[PDB]
Amino acid sequence: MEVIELNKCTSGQSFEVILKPPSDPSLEEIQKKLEAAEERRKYQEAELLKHLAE
Amino acid sequence: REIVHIQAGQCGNQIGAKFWEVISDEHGIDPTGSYHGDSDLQLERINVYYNEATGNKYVPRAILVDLEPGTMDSVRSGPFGQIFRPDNFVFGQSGAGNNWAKGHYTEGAELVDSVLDVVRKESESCDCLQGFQLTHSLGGGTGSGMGTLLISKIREEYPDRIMNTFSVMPSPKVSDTVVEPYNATLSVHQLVENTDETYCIDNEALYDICFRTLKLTTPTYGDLNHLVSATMSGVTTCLRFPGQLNADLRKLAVNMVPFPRLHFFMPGFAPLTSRGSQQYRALTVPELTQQMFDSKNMMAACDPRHGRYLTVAAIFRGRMSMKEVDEQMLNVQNKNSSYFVEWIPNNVKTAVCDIPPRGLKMSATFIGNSTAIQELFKRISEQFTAMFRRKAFLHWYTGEGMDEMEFTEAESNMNDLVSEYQQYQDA
Amino acid sequence: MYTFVVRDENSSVYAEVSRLLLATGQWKRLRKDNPRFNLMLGERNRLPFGRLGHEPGLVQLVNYYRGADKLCRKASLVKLIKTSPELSESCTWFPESYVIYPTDEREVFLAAYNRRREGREGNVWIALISSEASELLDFIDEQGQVHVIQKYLEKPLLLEPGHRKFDIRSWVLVDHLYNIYLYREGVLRTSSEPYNSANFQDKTCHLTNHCIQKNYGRYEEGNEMFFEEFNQYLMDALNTTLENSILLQIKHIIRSCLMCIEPAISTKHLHYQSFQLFGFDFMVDEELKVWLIEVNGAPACAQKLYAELCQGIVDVAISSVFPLATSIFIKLHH
Amino acid sequence: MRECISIHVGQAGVQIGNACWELYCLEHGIQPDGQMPSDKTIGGGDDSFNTFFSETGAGKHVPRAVFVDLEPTVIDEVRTGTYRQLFHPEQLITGKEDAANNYARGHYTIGKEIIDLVLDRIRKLADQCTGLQGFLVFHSFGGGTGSGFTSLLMERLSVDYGKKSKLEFSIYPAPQVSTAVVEPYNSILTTHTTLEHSDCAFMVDNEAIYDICRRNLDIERPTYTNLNRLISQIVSSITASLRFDGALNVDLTEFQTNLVPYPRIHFPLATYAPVISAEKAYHEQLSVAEITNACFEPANQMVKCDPRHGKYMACCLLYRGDVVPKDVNAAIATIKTKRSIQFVDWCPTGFKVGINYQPPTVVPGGDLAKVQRAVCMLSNTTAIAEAWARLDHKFDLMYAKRAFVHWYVGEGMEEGEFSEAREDMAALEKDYEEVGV
Ligand SMILES: Nc1nc2c(ncn2[C@@H]2O[C@H](COP(=O)(O)OP(=O)(O)OP(=O)(O)O)[C@@H](O)[C@H]2O)c(=O)[nH]1
Ligand SMILES: Nc1ncnc2c1ncn2[C@@H]1O[C@H](COP(=O)(O)OP(=O)(O)CP(=O)(O)O)[C@@H](O)[C@H]1O
Ligand SMILES: Nc1nc2c(ncn2[C@@H]2O[C@H](COP(=O)(O)OP(=O)(O)O)[C@@H](O)[C@H]2O)c(=O)[nH]1
Ligand SMILES: COC(=O)Nc1nc2ccc(C(=O)c3cccs3)cc2[nH]1
Ligand SMILES: [Ca+2]
Ligand SMILES: [Mg+2]
Ligand SMILES: [Mg+2]
Repeated sequence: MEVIELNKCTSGQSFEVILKPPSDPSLEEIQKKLEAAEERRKYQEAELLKHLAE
Repeated sequence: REIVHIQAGQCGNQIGAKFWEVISDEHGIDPTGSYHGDSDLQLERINVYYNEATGNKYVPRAILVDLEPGTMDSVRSGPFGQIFRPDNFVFGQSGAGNNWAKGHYTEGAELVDSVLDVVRKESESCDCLQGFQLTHSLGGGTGSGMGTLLISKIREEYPDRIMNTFSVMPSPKVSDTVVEPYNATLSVHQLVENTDETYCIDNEALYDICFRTLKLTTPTYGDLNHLVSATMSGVTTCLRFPGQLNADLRKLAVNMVPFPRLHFFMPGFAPLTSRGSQQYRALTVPELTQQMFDSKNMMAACDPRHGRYLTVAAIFRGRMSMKEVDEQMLNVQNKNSSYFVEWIPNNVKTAVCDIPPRGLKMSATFIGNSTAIQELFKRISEQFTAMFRRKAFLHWYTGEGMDEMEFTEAESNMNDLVSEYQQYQDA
Repeated sequence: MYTFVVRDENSSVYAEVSRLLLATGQWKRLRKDNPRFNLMLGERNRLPFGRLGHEPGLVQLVNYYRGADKLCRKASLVKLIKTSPELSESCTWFPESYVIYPTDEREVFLAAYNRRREGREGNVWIALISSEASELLDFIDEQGQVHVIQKYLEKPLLLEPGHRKFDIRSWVLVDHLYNIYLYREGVLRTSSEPYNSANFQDKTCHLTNHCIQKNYGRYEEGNEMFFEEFNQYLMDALNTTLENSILLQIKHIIRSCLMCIEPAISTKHLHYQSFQLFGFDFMVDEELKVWLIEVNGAPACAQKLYAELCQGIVDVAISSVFPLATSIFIKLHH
Repeated sequence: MRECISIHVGQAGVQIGNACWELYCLEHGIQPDGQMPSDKTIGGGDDSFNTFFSETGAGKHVPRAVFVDLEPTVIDEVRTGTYRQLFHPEQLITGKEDAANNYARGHYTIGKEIIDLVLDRIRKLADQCTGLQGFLVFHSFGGGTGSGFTSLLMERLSVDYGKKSKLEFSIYPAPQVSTAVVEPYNSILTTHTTLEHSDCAFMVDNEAIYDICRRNLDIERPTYTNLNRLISQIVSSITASLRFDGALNVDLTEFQTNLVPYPRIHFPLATYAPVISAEKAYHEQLSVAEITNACFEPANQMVKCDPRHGKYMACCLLYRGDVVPKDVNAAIATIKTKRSIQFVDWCPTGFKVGINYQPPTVVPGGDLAKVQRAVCMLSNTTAIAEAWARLDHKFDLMYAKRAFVHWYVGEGMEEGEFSEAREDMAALEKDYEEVGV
């Protein structure tokens, strides 16, 4: 029904029509997570190498 | 995205040579190593399996291994024998006498370092090695025993590289010696631990196909190997030619292997063709699809209806309607959705390559990860036990330093593998 | 060979349907959680509509309309009626009703309760059946549930012999094309007790579904009078037919309810499709005027009619979508 | 003028990035060699298109874009493509081997080795920005790079650019055009880690785009090329307000303001119309009413779902072509009376409308026919939660058997992250339901 905030220009126009009214992690923790996973990889790799050594 | 190829033993070198002659033809490479083809599609990924030689020759990234020179001399005098890098021929003289212990512990141990030197030399030339592949049988001594020793040492030096095998399983129907179940059982546990993919190529199935289907009354190893090289060409089409799929070995394995130990695949191929015997009518897409899911095209001699598919991959080759491929594939599944696990959504995947293999206007290669593969290992286990009960033929092994305990362990971890397959079949 | 799953084991109707499908040999049953189905005979609560129609190369069909619960709940039906211009609020075939919550249109209800307190009238109501507003409202406040207060039809049509009360149940099938099919066979769920005007907690007297009643089986086997008999009665006793006196209104009411919610629930351009069987409950007063009592989204059938209805469901709702290698329905045209 | 940096991650992100930048050039009159004959301010300026392009003294207009893939095949096709001159080498970052559809490999293993390099190349773009708004990030859910590296990138961008806004264009996984099976894992994992770092995310389900291509473009088996050209049109419709003169959605911040009242629920549904085949020899041009009404047909949505059974929180209509406010309102009035459109009680029932007079540009030789008027509707409906439901169910099926999990654990990820991610998704589905019913 009610058309509001109509703005016009050469490229086009915009407006709003209303039908009815209503009724973070730090760099430290990031680099620690990445390095904890890298350790787990290196631990798993060492278990494999030890197993192969046996 | 280079792949390093290794072939060990008599069987390994014979199917390996066959493989290289098949894909060399597909890439337009002659036995001299010179490219003469008519499509750039043949050369776009030729570096995966071939090294470029100064004076534009292509040299297979292949390492040929044996404990006796017999079969490798046959290779060197073979059709494409001269295409291989001469330094990559690594061989002993003593042989392995169909003895896993000789291949894995004594004779093979003496030669294994020399093989690794060549592996390393080929790896250091790779811009980015994506993995290794090995051809071998499990029933002999070199391919089975030294091949798995090789795999163990490669995993030590390259712990983050993909290792895939095309492994020929022994069968009394096509049998050299009685100790094949011993060698196979010892080898299977090595494969459970140190490969990402093992294509279970059963000599029983290969025989039955040549006999019952290809109507060859007395099939040779040559007839059997025609099926193997045709299947290996299909399994690696994905990697050798441009198309829908450009996954490296690791990405391929990730989507096929839900559990680390259950990586033994049932391969298949359609249409089934005997060598030389031309036939002129190409298959319709419904014919391709129905055959590749039929047990008679399976090369593992397991009944897929006796298990459930964890994952399935199918590569179609040739000029065809992929929409029609889509419909026939989803026909087969939706018809038989009780032979596919329901806790891995969309576990049946398809791809097409425009380039058909030599001799066929269209073909399809099947790769099934089924729990029905346990029938193969149960079969080997029964034959193992029948002899091991009486400790028969064990002196061949104890004479090389092995203990009965190592057999008992091998027996046990294959029975674990069998039961592990049973666990997911009833899920 | 088509595939289907069953996620409601206590459905009298679709247990029958699934067995009919199997006996065609062109339908295979999968187990509950297999997503590769063509047909889903779903559960009645929390049916996973959001997961339907996302399996490539599989036409999927479900035996329930998403959103149709707004018709098949008493609180919702009153509000659906009351707020929809197509029906409301001078809707002549739906009893005067109000939405009541336990401690809403409570104040609105007593404004009506008063004026024929304030002069002339029957002022009996129902949720319990009473004549005193206060007696209902704290019935309602110690249930817990949300209840509906509806005008009680104090002048029902009474069957003779017996001076009995009854309600009519009609079965309506809506297919994936939103065709509205009325099953030609309805049933009168009669009271075996004679109707008692004065005292209202008689309830055997005033409530007519075939649970309470089990004077049972006195007049007709199972207190269920079918259409052939009821028609013959109307001809003999009232000089009229079931078609003219009652069925025209029933057809009018069914079509009007389903046309209202059609844009809200239609699956004409959806990635999956729906059909659904409804049970419309009607009430006839002594002047042969039909009133809508309620609608059930998961109705059961009468025992003699299970074979016919469920076969009808397979023919026009399921095989219309998945074909195989005079009609028992009346199509309400629109 | 305030600048916007585009970041394209993995195969999906890169190829869609290419399609979009191609379309951008055609729309702004920018040639493949970077020249823009209509730009009279040589060597610089602060026009609206400068939000996406910077200028060299030689007059070349270069995309404020960075391309990143853990494998070189796709980005190499940018290096040698028809728009090779458009970009400079330091915008294109490639690895050696990819994440193999493994989130853990994209996030932890390979991601750690290249994250600093990417941030450095991003920093060099930000240094040429007088006033940076933030980032538009393109990627798939299913890829190991698209899921894994993106979530890590988003985390670091929140660190290095705390007050900047970040928007996502995310490709939701569809079995019809995928040969992967682990994508439900990667999707849930990347959504959980990225959720707090993204202000607004536009999901595009390949299933929906696929069927639109089949049904309306009459392409029997749609390729990525077909899919991407269509996707680029939608993306263009969404970003046009940042590249052209206007008053609606002129800032990244306005996207949250206009479309996202509740932070976690920042996944607006996009619907686009009309999609007409270029091979259609005779087409009757559609009116404002016809294309606006088509914004409420599920068959035109980027994600198949049913908005009738949800609630709206916001709704924007973005028109391109011969459209005037009168005909929009006349269309809305009729649509309101004929369709089920329910807003949440704490939001006004209304539409924010933007009109750009220039009709949609089509790629020469593409599949899309030129039309006199087009519209993209951006609506924040709870009905898009159906997509999370589908995904989470597939996740649950596999994870109960721990299928494929060893691949992730083997790259250093812990099993608990699976359950933590799944619980966050469980919370999200419940947020949607509280708001929605
Ligand atoms: N719409 C669209 N989707 C794509 C495109 N390329 C890949 N996808 C989808 O993305 C998913 C696979 O992820 P990719 O983006 O290819 O993988 P990635 O981001 O490169 O990550 P990795 O390859 O695992 O390192 C699948 O669901 C594909 O359908 C594309 O060009 N367009
Ligand atoms: N407004 C009214 N006036 C008179 N009688 C009424 C009435 N509403 C209901 N009744 C009687 O009360 C009974 C119970 O009504 P209601 O329809 O709520 O029960 P119900 O929910 O079990 C029907 P169904 O089992 O088919 O869903 C009806 O059988 C009808 O006989
Ligand atoms: N399919 C196939 N199987 C073979 C071939 N040669 C040998 N075999 C099988 O391999 C087993 C013998 O192993 P073999 O390779 O000869 O022993 P090795 O040389 O010591 O490794 C037996 O089961 C044979 O049936 C062949 O060319 N093709
Ligand atoms: C040498 O090692 C391999 O070739 N391994 C391998 N593993 C594979 C798994 C799948 C496919 C393949 O072709 C697919 C078709 C459709 C989906 S995947 C091809 C594969 N090749
Ligand atoms: Ca300028
Ligand atoms: Mg031999
Ligand atoms: Mg990639």
